Amino acid sequence: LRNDFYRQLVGKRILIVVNYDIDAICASRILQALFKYDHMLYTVVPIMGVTGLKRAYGEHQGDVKYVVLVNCGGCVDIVELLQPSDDVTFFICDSHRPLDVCNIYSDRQVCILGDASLEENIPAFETIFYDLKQRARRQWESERDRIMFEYTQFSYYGRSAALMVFELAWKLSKDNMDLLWWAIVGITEQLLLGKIESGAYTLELEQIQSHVSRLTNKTNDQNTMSASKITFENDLHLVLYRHWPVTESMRYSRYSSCQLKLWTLRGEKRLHELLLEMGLPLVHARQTYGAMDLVLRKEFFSMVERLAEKYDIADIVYGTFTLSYGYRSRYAAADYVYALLAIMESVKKHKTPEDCFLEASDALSRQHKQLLSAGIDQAKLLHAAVFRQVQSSLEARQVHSAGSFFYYVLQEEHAFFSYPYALGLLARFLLRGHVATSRARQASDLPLIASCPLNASEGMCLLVGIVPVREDSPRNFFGKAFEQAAQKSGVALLQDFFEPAVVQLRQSDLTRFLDSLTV
Amino acid sequence: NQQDAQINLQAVKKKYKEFIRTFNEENFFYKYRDTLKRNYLNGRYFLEIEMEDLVGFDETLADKLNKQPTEHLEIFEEAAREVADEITAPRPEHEEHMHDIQILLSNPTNIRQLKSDCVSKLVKIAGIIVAASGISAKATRMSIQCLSCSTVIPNLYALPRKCNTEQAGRPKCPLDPFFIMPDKCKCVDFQTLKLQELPDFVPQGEIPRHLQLFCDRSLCERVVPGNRVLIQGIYSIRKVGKAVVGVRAPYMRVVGITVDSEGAGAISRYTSDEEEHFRRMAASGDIYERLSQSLAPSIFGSRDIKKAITCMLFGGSRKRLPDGLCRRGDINVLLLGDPGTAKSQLLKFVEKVPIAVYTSGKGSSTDPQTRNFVMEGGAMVLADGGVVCIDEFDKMREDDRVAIHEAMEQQTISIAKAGITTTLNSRCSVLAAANSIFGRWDDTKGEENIDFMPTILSRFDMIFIVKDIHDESRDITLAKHIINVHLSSNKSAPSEPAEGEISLSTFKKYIHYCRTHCGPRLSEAPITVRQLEVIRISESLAKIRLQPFATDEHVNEALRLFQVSTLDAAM
Amino acid sequence: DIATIQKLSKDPRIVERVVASMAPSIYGHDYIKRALALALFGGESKNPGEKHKVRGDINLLICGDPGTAKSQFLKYTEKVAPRAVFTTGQGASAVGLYVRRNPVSREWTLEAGALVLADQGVCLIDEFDKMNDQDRTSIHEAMEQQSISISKAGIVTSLQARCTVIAAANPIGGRYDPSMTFSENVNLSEPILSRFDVLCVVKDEFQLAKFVVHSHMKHHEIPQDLLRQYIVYAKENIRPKLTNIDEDKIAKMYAQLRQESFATGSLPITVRHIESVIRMSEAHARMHLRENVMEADVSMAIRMMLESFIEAQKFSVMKKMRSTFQKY
Ligand SMILES: Nc1ncnc2c1ncn2[C@@H]1O[C@H](COP(=O)(O)OP(=O)(O)O)[C@@H](O)[C@H]1O
Ligand SMILES: Nc1ncnc2c1ncn2[C@@H]1O[C@H](COP(=O)(O)OP(=O)(O)O)[C@@H](O)[C@H]1O
Repeated sequence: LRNDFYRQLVGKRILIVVNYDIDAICASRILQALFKYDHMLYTVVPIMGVTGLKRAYGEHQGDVKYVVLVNCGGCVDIVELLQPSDDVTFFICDSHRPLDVCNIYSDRQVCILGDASLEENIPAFETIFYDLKQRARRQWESERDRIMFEYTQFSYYGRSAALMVFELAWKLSKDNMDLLWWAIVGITEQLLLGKIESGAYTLELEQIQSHVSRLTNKTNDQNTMSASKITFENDLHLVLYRHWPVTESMRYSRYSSCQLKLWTLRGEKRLHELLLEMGLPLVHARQTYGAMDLVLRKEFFSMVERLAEKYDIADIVYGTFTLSYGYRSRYAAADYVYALLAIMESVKKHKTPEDCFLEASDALSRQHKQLLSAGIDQAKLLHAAVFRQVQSSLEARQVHSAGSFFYYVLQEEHAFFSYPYALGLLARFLLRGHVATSRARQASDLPLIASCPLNASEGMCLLVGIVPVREDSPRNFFGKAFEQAAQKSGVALLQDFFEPAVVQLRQSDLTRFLDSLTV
Repeated sequence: NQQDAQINLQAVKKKYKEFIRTFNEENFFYKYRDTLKRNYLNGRYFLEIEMEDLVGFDETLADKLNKQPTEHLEIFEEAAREVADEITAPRPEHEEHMHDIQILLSNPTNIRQLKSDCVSKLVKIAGIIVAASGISAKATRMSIQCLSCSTVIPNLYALPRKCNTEQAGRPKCPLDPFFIMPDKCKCVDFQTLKLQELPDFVPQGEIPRHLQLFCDRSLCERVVPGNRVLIQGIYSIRKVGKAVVGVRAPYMRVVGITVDSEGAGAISRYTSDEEEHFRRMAASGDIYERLSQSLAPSIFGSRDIKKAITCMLFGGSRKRLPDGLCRRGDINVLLLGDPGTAKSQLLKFVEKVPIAVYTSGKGSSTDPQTRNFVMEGGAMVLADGGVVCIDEFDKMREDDRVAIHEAMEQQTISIAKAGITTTLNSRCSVLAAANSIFGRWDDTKGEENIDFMPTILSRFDMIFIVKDIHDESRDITLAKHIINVHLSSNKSAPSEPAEGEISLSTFKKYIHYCRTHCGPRLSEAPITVRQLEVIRISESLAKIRLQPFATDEHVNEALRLFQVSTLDAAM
Repeated sequence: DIATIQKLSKDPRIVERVVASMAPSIYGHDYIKRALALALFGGESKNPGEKHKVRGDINLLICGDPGTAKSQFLKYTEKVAPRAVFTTGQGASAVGLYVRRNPVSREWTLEAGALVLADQGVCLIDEFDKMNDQDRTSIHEAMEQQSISISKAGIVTSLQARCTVIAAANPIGGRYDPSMTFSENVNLSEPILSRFDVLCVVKDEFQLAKFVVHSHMKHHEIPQDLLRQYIVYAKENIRPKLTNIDEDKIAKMYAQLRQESFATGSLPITVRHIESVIRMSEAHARMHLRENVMEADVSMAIRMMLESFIEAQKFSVMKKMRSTFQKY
């Protein structure tokens, strides 16, 4: 509840828009507007790491007390870090979810937007910030069965960033259909069960539906061009259906690749033998869907929904949205998020990251739409430069087992991969390839680790983490796992990024780090 | 007006016209509508469109349109005129008369993919232009005395039995008293265009096939050979049938080509920050000897003597006189020596660094259609402002060695195959390259390198010889100037970092300003008659220091470069 | 049927294994077994930046004798190669090997050059020295500037040259010249020979007779029905490059042997005399799928230069022997 707090927001302020995410601009551009709505001038932040926290804020030692927190909170007993707080209020809407109870109380300088049916963490203040010696430790450890089961076993993230702001705002006589699209941006940002879980997706089939299947404020005369409100249909999050031909999906898609084995040949013969059953032509299977003839393009999903029932891929039907403005197009919300990462370009100007952040935040406007096309372009070639290591690897087998996980190392960087999060993708593309498919799953379901050649930043062995698949919701030990060798030895380690699952070693102090970390 | 489907009218009736009048979003800019206005800035009489905006309206015309565009694009013509002619005046008070128009459309394909199935159909492919004809003729209508009706035509028969010199009583007039009367006629253009397939789609073990094309009105005078095209046309016909049974007609026509902009070459046919780039380097008086390590921007040679190029590319000045002569503004320079010195690849680069052609000897060098004898010409083609540098003078036939004597010392050109006299000339020049007899041991002695004439050594200037001189000190260096120069094949980028030894394209336009301003001059002021007759290089330095003027002996810097040459013919 | 190649055909023992099956006619002249073990085995683009496309051609010949095998010289490779184009030389060679850009109108036919057909193939030749110079103009600059020039016709066109040159010529004025120079052993030109790469020579002074009669009594190792696709792999797969390993040594091979072997027949030493080497020193890894290059493949390449070259110089013949057999 901020119906009482929001109305305090008239004085000076800052709108931090926190460390790297799509969630940021989605849940802020709304309010970079709303500030001039209340006749408030706005002020924003490029953040890349907790690095950025006080090298930016320390430049601003004031008392501007209407303050944001997103994507952080798993940081410090935040007065102990943000000590220049005397009564300076903060406002949190963070997704960096599992927070310590040091940070809520002293309940002047924070606001608790936390309410859940999980009441399991109460005496942590009655244990840590309160703690004869023997029994104190008896409590300490026998309840750290639960407490250290928090914050020393795994980590995860929660819910939206401005769906709260939607919940505030649909009451305030605001129906920014565009901003509902922005909400969907934030949805498939990380609520995609392909990335991080919803589960209740199947019951948000009602939620925003009931928001807008309610609402057609022009229920009788809605046949105009601009800003026609959006419409629900059961659709895909297969890779980039729209502007490239079917065969590009049928190649560059994982949920084929995990179930159909496409990088090899029998994938292709088998594919053809299904395009028989669809009876689509081959030219027509190699022109952009928007480019093809029509009745095939029209009748596509009508057949594909049903007579894909039988062929090892059960989970291609999803629930999604898609729209245009006028007559140039029909965009799709899922045909955007893979464009989003395209300006996340890690060039060696020092200008690129922040100014590309400004560019992206300039992007989600209807007025600013030219540039997005170039992003789509880049994404396609990225998706096909994936292969630039896949078959060379999965057939050469760079794979390392290395005990009770699987082990990978790349040893040469890509300008493609200076931007880091490729390191998550290729893992999630290829463990399928051999380590899942040429075997039973018994050697398949373990997570994986991925070196990161830093050919540009002097050599620092960047990393990200991975789960086993088909049991995803069981949170990542990697939230902790890599503290192991850090805790056993510790070796030039940083946790400079917002995220737990991210680290930075030295170029050549990584193997003994492993042999420590093997366990 | 069979309005169930395939109607004769709907398009021009209300539809395509109204699509035009619906192509409308605010700012009051989103128009397919004011386009032609700014076409009417001149009377261009055309307009461009898409193939994926109709789809922004419907899914019903896209399939109906692409099938029979031989009809639809003239429906669109009629819509165009009957809409646009509204615009000459709001109400009836301005019109000279209307006129005619054009409409222009916009996934590629190839030539070995399109056949009997792909007929009466519109296509996107891409190729490479070859050559094509001129601009002749075609009309739409005219009439005849006999009936005097505008001879309506379906396609861009011959008045059957009705005569119409007829209703005069009885007296009849069968079998066509039809003298076609073109003074009543209309009029169109033609070119008959042409393509070659890619260099990527198996012309190797097979033959490269191709086909012919066909244009109409304003799209000629647009395209010349050595270009790269994308297109949309029609697969259509010209013959009839049922030729051991029925072999027949290939061609296409045009609708709306889209050509290429290939990168950085084509400042050829169709800034001042770059002038700031130009001039602040010449503000430095350090170009004469600085760019003596630039013309070979990445490898060794001519080093202390490359300064003598500063005069030639800018040249001297074609300083005409009141009297007869048009002086030798063109002036020539030489090289000669053995192979291995990178002498093959150096001049290979020089074509990359103004305009010319480069090989040596017999390889430039002294139709079955519409009965006209073509003659593509001589050697001023790419060299009249362009100049050349070539090997194999004596290594060449002596039939095509008169021309050099006419070309070069004077451009005394003429023609005598048929009976007419090309009185051609040029501002052109050459360099010579060599693998003739015995090099440095020859050059000091007398005069037999060329085994026929003493003339040569006539109207040429600096004699700078190519050698592989034994120098044990420089042996290891050019033993090491050669590996990674070759190996990794890597010398691309870091030559451009130099101060002014850089940026080949910038250099190209540096020069094509530098000489290209006016005919600057000099000031007041062993020294023989021919060496002298270098006076033209007295003129040079005012383009080199970019002066108006200079005196004799500061520019006898070149004499320090030429006295190097004089040791060849010292005595 | 892949169990042979990946285990057997990438060793340097293959210059016996392949040489076991290289020229199944007689034992003779074990050099060219090594040579043809290299000869179909190269081709490379590596066009540099800003300069041009540089070089990927091979260029070979031997001077034979009437009675040698300079006719029966080249047969076996006709069937096998990925590309092969054969022509016996003049006697019936034409100039078609005159294009005004006058496309071949109906029932009018005029022809043009076969060099682009089997671009990245070869010209298999006897009577090379017999052909006509105006054809030689086309034949030359393919090998020099990777292009050739149609001469002052309607078009001055070219013809693409990513390809290789081989031949089987005959001597000049007789049979064979001694270690006396080779321009006079057979009368080619020099500036055509400037672009030439590989050599070997066949004379004979005094097993075989029992062989020949056994072979005349035919009353009636590599597999034969694949052996192309390995050479495809050698022409396909493995392609490393490197910096100067120790080839700075050649500043001596340049300077010393320019000047120790100074004045008998000792010009023909160049960087193109080792650009020739560069084309095939790499190719040892085309054979072996090495992915790198050491002085191992160097010394064997020098064993080819060491052996081909010594015949092309005056009968002061030891000039190669002490000077380079240490590098054997
Ligand atoms: N100083 C040098 N710097 C770079 N390359 C050189 C040098 N000297 C010789 N070369 C080599 O010589 C080759 C060109 O030889 P070339 O001039 O064609 O001989 P010829 O004139 O007999 O045909 C080039 O490929 C180049 O690698
Ligand atoms: N070293 C050799 N190895 C195998 N056969 C040889 C050899 N030397 C000569 N011959 C014989 O020479 C014959 C071919 O002679 P040939 O090549 O036709 O002479 P020419 O080349 O002048 O026509 C063959 O039948 C072959 O048996």
